[PDB]
Amino acid sequence: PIFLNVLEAIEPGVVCAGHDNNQPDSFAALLSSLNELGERQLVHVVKWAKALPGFRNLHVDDQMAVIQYSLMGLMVFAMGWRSFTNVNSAMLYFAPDLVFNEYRMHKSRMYSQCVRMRHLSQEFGWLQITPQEFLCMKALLLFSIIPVDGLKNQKFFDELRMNYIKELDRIIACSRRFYQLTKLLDSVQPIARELHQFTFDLLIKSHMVSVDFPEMMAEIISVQVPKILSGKVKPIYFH
Amino acid sequence: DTLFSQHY
Ligand SMILES: C[C@](O)(CS(=O)(=O)c1ccc(F)cc1)C(=O)Nc1ccc(C#N)c(C(F)(F)F)c1
Repeated sequence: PIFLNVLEAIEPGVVCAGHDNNQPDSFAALLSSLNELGERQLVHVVKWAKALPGFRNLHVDDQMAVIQYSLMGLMVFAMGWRSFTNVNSAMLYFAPDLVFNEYRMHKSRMYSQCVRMRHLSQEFGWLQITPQEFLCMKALLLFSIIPVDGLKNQKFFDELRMNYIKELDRIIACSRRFYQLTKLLDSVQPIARELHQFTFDLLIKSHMVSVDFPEMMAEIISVQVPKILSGKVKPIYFH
Repeated sequence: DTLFSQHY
């Protein structure tokens, strides 16, 4: 199985947040670590994406755009899978050193979104999703959000997306399975959008609440994320 | 230009 060989080969390993677990769970502390973790995971997502079958076919600018637009959804989906496999969706396993219990969920002021992410993590159990299904679905999430006006080379993107859908169907090769996985994929987007809204608001008030953003995450939040919140860049839903 | 494009 060549395509699956490649996904398994390129899958990022463990990323720590650098969180100081001896300090008390404050909002500013938890946040500052999530932001640092997000940059660390983006560095890995970029190396991953660059190594995916056909990805280098995209215009370079379209490569960078799609990674930035899809980063949140990728991180949520992979986090839900880590949660499932590590702690049976009991808690949110952002990183080995940043595991959220309920108190954290509350302290982070992200409780409603945390609850949605835990529900997603449970879906992985409720659907019996396989490691191979996980890997194809995650590869497809990179190709699931685009400018309503299209990419620089939209034809190349559509052809890649089409082939990743086909790989997901070949890894299912029942039509019930496909309905359910496409539905699970769609459920990522509303969570990512709420996180993007929370993230943008947090960055605007970050000086007031003492939350630290690495420079590159600041730029992404101020340049890319408002395209999504303004409706210029939108998810491709199946349903 | 952009910090991301320079990372990329
Ligand atoms: C609050 C924030 O730190 C913002 S951020 O990571 O800087 C970010 C900034 C810009 C984006 F386009 C996407 C994400 C965040 O969402 N962190 C974060 C870090 C790790 C993981 C994981 N795993 C997640 C989540 F997706 F799982 F929620 C979220």
